[PDB]
Amino acid sequence: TTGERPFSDIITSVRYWVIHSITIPALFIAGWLFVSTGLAYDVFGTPRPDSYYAQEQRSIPLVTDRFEAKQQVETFLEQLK
Amino acid sequence: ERGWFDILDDWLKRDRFVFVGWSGILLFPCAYLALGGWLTGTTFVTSWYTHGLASSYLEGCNFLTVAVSTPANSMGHSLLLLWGPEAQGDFTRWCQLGGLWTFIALHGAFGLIGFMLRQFEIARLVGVRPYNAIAFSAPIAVFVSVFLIYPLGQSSWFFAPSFGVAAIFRFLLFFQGFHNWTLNPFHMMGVAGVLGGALLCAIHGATVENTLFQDGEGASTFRAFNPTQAEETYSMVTANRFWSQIFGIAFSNKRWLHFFMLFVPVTGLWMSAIGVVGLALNLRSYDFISQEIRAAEDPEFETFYTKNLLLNEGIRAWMAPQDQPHENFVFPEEVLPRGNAL
Amino acid sequence: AELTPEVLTVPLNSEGKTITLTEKQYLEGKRLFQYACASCHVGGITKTNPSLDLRTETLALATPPRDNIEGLVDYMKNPTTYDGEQEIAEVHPSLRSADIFPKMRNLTEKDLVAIAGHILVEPKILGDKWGGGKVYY
Amino acid sequence: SYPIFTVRWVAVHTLAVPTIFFLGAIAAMQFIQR
Amino acid sequence: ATNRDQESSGFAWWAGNARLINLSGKLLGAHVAHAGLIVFWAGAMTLFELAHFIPEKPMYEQGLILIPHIATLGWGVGPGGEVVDTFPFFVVGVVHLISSAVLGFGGVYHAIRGPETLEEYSSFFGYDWKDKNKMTTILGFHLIVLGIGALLLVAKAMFFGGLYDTWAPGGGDVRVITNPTLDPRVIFGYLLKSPFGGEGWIVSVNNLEDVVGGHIWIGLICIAGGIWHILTTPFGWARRAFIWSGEAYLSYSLGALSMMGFIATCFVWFNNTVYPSEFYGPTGPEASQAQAMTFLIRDQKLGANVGSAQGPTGLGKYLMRSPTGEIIFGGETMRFWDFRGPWLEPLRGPNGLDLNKIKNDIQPWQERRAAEYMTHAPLGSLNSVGGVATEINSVNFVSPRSWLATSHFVLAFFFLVGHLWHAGRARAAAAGFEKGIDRESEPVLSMPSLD
Amino acid sequence: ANLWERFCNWVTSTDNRLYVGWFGVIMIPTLLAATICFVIAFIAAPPVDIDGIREPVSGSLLYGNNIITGAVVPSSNAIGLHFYPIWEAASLDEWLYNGGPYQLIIFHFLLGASCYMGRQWELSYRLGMRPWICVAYSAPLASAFAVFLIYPIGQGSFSDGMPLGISGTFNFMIVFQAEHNILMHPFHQLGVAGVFGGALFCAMHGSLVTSSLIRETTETESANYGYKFGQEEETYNIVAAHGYFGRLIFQYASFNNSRSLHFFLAAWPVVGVWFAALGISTMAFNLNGFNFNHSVIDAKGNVINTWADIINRANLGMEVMHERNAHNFPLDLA
Ligand code: CLA
Ligand code: CLA
Ligand code: CLA
Ligand code: CLA
Ligand code: CLA
Ligand code: HEC
Ligand SMILES: CC1=C(/C=C/C(C)=C/C=C/C(C)=C/C=C/C=C(C)/C=C/C=C(C)/C=C/C2=C(C)CCCC2(C)C)C(C)(C)CCC1
Ligand SMILES: CC1=C(/C=C/C(C)=C/C=C/C(C)=C/C=C/C=C(C)/C=C/C=C(C)/C=C/C2=C(C)CCCC2(C)C)C(C)(C)CCC1
Ligand SMILES: CC1=C(/C=C/C(C)=C/C=C/C(C)=C/C=C/C=C(C)/C=C/C=C(C)/C=C/C2=C(C)CCCC2(C)C)C(C)(C)CCC1
Ligand SMILES: [Cl-]
Repeated sequence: TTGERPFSDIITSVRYWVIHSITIPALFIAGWLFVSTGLAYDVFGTPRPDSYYAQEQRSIPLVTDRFEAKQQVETFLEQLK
Repeated sequence: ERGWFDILDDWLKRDRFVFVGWSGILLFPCAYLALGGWLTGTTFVTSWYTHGLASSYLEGCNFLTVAVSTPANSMGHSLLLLWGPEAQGDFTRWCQLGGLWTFIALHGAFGLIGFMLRQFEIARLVGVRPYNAIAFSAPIAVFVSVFLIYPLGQSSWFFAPSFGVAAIFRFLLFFQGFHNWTLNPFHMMGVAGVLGGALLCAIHGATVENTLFQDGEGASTFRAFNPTQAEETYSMVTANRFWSQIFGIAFSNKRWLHFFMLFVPVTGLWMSAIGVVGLALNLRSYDFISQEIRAAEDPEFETFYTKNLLLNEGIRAWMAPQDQPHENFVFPEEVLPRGNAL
Repeated sequence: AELTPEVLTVPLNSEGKTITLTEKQYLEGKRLFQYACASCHVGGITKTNPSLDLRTETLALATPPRDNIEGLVDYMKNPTTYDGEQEIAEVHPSLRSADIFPKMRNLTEKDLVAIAGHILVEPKILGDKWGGGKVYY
Repeated sequence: SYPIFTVRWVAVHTLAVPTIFFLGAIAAMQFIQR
Repeated sequence: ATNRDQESSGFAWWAGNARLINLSGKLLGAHVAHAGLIVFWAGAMTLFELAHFIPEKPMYEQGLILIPHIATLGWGVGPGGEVVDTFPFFVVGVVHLISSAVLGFGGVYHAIRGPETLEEYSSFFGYDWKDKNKMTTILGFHLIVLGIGALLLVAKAMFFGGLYDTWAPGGGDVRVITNPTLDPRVIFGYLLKSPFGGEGWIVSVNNLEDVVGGHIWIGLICIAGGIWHILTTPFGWARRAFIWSGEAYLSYSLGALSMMGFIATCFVWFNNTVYPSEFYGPTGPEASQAQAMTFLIRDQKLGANVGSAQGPTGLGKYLMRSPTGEIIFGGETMRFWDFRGPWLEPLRGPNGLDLNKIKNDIQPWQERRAAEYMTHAPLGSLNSVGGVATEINSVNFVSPRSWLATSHFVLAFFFLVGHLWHAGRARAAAAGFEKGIDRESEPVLSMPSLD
Repeated sequence: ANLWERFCNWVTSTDNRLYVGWFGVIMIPTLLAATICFVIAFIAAPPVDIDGIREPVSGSLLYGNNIITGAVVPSSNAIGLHFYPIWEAASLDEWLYNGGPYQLIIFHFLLGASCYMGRQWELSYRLGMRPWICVAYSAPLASAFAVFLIYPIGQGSFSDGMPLGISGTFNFMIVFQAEHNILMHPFHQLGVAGVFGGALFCAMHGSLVTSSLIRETTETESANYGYKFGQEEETYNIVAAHGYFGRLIFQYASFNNSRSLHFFLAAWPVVGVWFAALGISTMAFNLNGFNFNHSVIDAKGNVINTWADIINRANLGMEVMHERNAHNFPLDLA
């Protein structure tokens, strides 16, 4: 043994479950809300189902320059009306 | 001298549930970041602006089709640092430009270095020979040749493998159509090493389990072994006679047996890595010139070699426009190679 | 991009009257098309006769014209060859031949409009993919 | 008798805390409509 | 806790059911509880299928494997295989479901409540694996039951409404079987056919008179042998050839079930008589011939002389000769010329496909049948997208033939592995070395060296 | 000691340099027949009309092949699944044109290799061994059945069996991908886990045992001389191996029971290859890999491509080009 408390000891203890019957659901709900509030889209820059294309275009907004790539994406995002 | 260096050394090498060590300062952040980057990207990040692909659970992909995709071909071989001149410190843009890919590849490479340092470090503390670390050079040779050297020989990171299940399958098929990689003898040796390793794994496991000495009374034979017993738990002599009579030859030196089990898969992976170094430069085993001269002149001459090139040509023409969107390939229907009817 | 009323506005007849479908009609058209038609017409082609597809340009040059709701609803009642010369109910599913194509037995007039609407809207979404076959997959 | 906050405790939670958060995020995605 | 841990029994928990080998009373419970599981699934699955069943869609578009089995027996269907009455499907499901409770009850009682061993309680129900007379008697009882079961199929066919006959003149119908084939040259002639293309061994049975007459022979044979094995005990040549133990007996049955699973796999893949295509969808050979037929019909309507159209290779575009001269469909379906089916045979002459019948006698119902089977070819993805692997999503279809064949190959394969596992272990346990080599008596140390 | 008992004692004798046994009585002639025909055909056989379209493919060395391109070519599509022994041909020249040799080789090989599996059981019984080495061999054996027998049955022709050659193998794999999307099948994926994992654990076990060899030799000699065949004592320290590997990961991720360790080595690749074989065998009946073609659709209904759709593009190019002269109608149903 290496001195830490056995896992089977911990996870059958009432105190473990008093603590984790709150902390586990609270994290799950935080993750749910990260998506349901739409915040995940904006943090990572991921298109919503209605923002892959403009209404009549069918070309990909593909990045084609190295050092103006940031401006190119920003320009593609404006053109979504 | 018991200065701060030696006290730190004491704490790093404590016998705990997860050994840490000096190697752990490199290993643990880099492995954690590479893994967290892959999970973050496959859950939330798109490939729309680099590849024209959806690639995250957020977009509706499943475990087989999510990926952290390579950057756009226009990024070249850019490090794509978060603070570099492309993303300019903008985390959201960075994700959209493929910064997670170099992030995963580079933290992964240094994580692999850290793991092999860990194998050396623990081996020196326990007093064993470092052959496990020596064996781990083969996975490192694979990772470095496929994820770093190969794209570095090509036009950009875009052509490296992307980190995903179906993205890697695309990588396999691209290598058939463009490189004829099944024809390459360095791949062939790699195949031999991997399949022979799987073979040795199965046969040695089965031979031990079926030449066991009866060292207990239970019908479950696992209980009749003690880690500190001095005796071999199975009969080398009976195993050697069985295989000599079934197969013609057998092992007789158990130290050679286990070295060979190290040797075979390790040598195979190293061979495949060399072939991929060649493919970095398009230095392929694509053709047999003698076959092509005969077949150019004799339209009745057909082999499985010429048949497979036709398949490669189909792969190239039918996948290239979607797979390389920055090239803007417009192939009218009439130029596409097709057999009759299909 | 979004499924807008413009997208859902299609020719009702040959004289130029349009009708605007709801999203519910379009989605019902798609489900009923899959149920009764896609086994031969998946993606707008025709597996048992690839020369004839469901592109709007192809439907406009049928006789009588089939590029509008009324022509398509009439086709599903009493289909003809492309030149109008023959009635093919005996080999093509229709209400007239619902005894021998049992899946047509539980289609109502409202269903035919929805299927018709799906066939006319899909090319506006998919472009060349609709009726294009494997080349455009 | 035993400590509570060890290296093992930290290792367990750097993995387990984001996992649960991600599982909730992916659970929510199953109800997104196009 | 008699034999209910590793120390008493010698078997770890992951081989825990091996603790039952000499506890006939608990072993009875295990077997009866398990039969209840089988009967449960049969009843419940049928009800599920019925609940999810739309009578206007072909069965094979609806993921049905049990209702096709009931319909084939002649319940619920009429001409052409159309569903006229779903109540028999309801009955079959309900009665199986109710019976599983009886079996579940008996199994749970014998397993945990009744006598653990049966030898003290009843010498009729008691048995010793090594008692070759008792074992063949128990075997004889079950052969008689199986023989009765085969005669129930005959009774259904001849006296209680008949069977669905895909070959019946007029498109397929339920038909009473009045003259079942009894000529043993026909019946046992099926057993000596080659299993290769064009012959097909017993998979080639193609008419209900042979199917019914074969079950008459099998019923009599099973009943006879069952009486024989009650009255006799194994002969000396048999005594010396076998291992006589519970595990050995298990391994013989595993070998037998594996063999039967492989036969069932091919039966459902090739046979369209006892697996009618109206219910199960077309066979693979069938759908491929139907594509050739569909395009012969289309092109001929456009004015093509299909008899003389030379294809790109020099072989006929639509028609060619088989290696023995028969006129057959062209293209890659040349491999499937052994296909026989009711929609195709009217075009067949002594020499194979007849060009005069092709030109003049193709009826619209044949064009319909061929187009339907061409577009329900048994190809599709694991997530049930129908068609070739490169097809797009739209059609939710995998043929019942592909479901039934893939599952029974997998099951037959693992049952062959189980036979090897238990036959090898039975041999080693009987001889006394299944736990390892005795160090003081290692046989190889008493043998001369090889070199 | 009559002559039959004498023959039986020789056949089953544990003193023959190579064990014969009752399985060996079938194994030896069938393997010899398949081997002799394979060698002769590989060197000298004339071209073979594999796809039945009078388009013969050259497989042998004397007709323009090297070791990499050469093959024994599968028998004609016109034959389908028909039995074609030499005596069903009007002449040897006919038999050779139609791929006769392929049938003779694989049928004798599959028989011989099945008896090879029984022979492994049989010798283990004569030596007083446990019996399951032949269960480990059932996984490669099942794989040979899958590509030489089961796949032709479902597809209806031995011409879609795997060719007996190196480039012919690659052709078989590429067409298999076009027609069943095997990369997206979970049974092939389990097969990859079987062989990648088996090679991983192979080097793992090799390196750990090698790392804990007990010093028995000087530095100028091979450490292999520190082991003597038949010695009673183990040659390495499994406690030190477990001490190293337990600290590499954590203690409970490491085996200390050599028996369960070696069982795990046996089971992981064998089970994986069973699944690979069942993959080939069930895709023989066209239950194909996952199809996510056009699974992701945007708000308007535009297709949003995934990596699955890029795979599909590759598969289409394979599909439209394979057997370029053999299809007359639009669907390649078998
Ligand atoms: C079809 C599957 C099946 C069946 C019929 C059995 C049957 C049996 N097992 Mg086996 N076993 C199985 C699968 C099965 N097993 C599996 C998957 C494993 C691996 C985990 C094992 C591992 C195993 C071990 C290690 C042992 C057994 C033992 C037994 C026997 C005694 C069980 C007992 O005393 O429990 C007592 C348990 C209870 C009283 C709890 C509830 C049990 C009941 C039966 C639940 C029934 C619920 C049901 C819905 C009620 C319906 C009622 C309704 C019909 C009126 C019994 C005959 C034991 C044995 O051999 O004894 C000599 C034994 O030691 N089994
Ligand atoms: C009628 C068929 C049959 C019967 C009555 C037996 C009976 C027996 N077997 Mg045998 N066996 C069989 C078929 C059978 N086997 C087959 C087909 C195989 C090949 C796989 C084997 C391979 C086998 C091995 C390797 C061993 C046995 C052993 C035994 C003995 C102990 C069994 C036990 O307790 O398992 C307990 C049951 C379990 C631990 C559960 C297993 C869980 C399975 C693998 C899950 C399968 C997945 C499922 C199909 C789908 C997924 C479900 C999930 C999504 C929830 C017992 C006498 C043992 C023995 O030799 O004793 C003498 C032993 O070591 N069997
Ligand atoms: C003979 C077996 C068999 C066959 C051929 C079928 C066939 C079918 N089923 Mg049925 N079913 C079965 C048994 C079978 N089922 C059982 C045992 C149950 C109870 C669980 C059901 C309950 C059921 C329901 C509730 C439904 C079906 C449905 C269907 C249809 C769609 C199947 C599908 O999409 O699968 C998807 C494919 C899989 C899930 C693959 C499973 C992979 C397994 C886990 C691998 C196992 C390998 C092996 C056994 C383990 C070896 C381990 C090793 C260590 C030894 C298809 C006609 C559907 C339908 O259309 O109804 C009309 C439907 O809704 N079935
Ligand atoms: C093959 C299955 C099978 C076998 C071999 C046995 C055998 C036995 N049972 Mg068990 N049992 C079973 C299934 C079985 N049972 C089932 C399904 C149930 C729930 C109904 C029970 C509930 C049960 C109880 C409550 C008791 C037993 C007892 C016994 C013992 C004495 C029984 C006797 O003498 O009856 C004499 C024979 C008859 C009375 C003839 C019965 C004829 C049946 C009822 C009509 C149907 C016959 C026909 C073949 C059925 C076809 C069914 C098929 C379609 C599935 C004997 C060892 C007794 C025991 O263990 O004593 C301690 C006991 O008390 N059994
Ligand atoms: C479940 C069914 C079953 C089982 C398990 C048994 C089991 C047994 N029978 Mg019984 N028997 C049965 C049904 C069964 N029988 C039936 C239905 C009848 C009436 C026809 C008989 C009539 C019968 C007689 C007359 C005798 C037996 C005998 C025996 C014992 C020796 C068996 C043997 O050596 O087989 C081994 C099989 C052979 C030796 C056959 C020859 C070997 C050939 C070449 C194998 C070919 C295999 C090949 C793959 C075939 C494929 C299919 C083929 C048809 C094309 C054994 C206990 C013997 C005994 O001891 O009686 C007390 C005996 O003399 N049985
Ligand atoms: C195969 C069994 C089919 C099914 C199911 C459906 N259709 Fe069909 N369709 C099929 C063929 C062989 C043809 C050509 C008929 C001819 O000889 O002209 C068609 C044609 C049509 C058309 C006309 C297309 C055009 O003129 O360009 C339409 C509009 C059409 N089919 C519609 C349609 C609908 C709505 C279906 C479900 C109710 C349907 N078809 C099913 C083959 C098959
Ligand atoms: C990137 C980045 C970063 C990082 C981040 C991180 C670090 C993250 C992590 C993350 C994580 C860490 C996550 C996780 C997740 C997890 C998950 C998501 C899981 C899931 C699972 C499952 C789903 C399971 C399944 C299964 C299996 C697998 C088998 C068994 C059975 C079952 C079925 C259960 C930073 C900030 C630095 C910077 C920027 C960039
Ligand atoms: C021994 C043992 C075991 C096993 C057990 C078993 C296997 C049992 C079975 C059991 C069974 C097998 C049971 C059954 C039951 C059943 C029931 C209970 C039923 C009921 C029914 C009903 C109620 C019906 C109803 C209805 C109707 C009538 C109409 C239609 C609709 C409905 C459905 C509603 C185990 C493994 C656990 C372990 C331990 C030992
Ligand atoms: C119903 C029906 C029918 C009929 C059928 C029949 C009549 C059958 C029979 C069957 C039979 C009649 C079978 C048999 C079988 C047998 C077997 C399967 C055998 C086996 C054997 C063995 C296994 C052996 C072994 C061995 C050896 C070899 C050596 C010594 C030792 C031992 C013993 C181990 C028909 C088709 C008409 C139609 C449809 C329906
Ligand atoms: Cl064709």
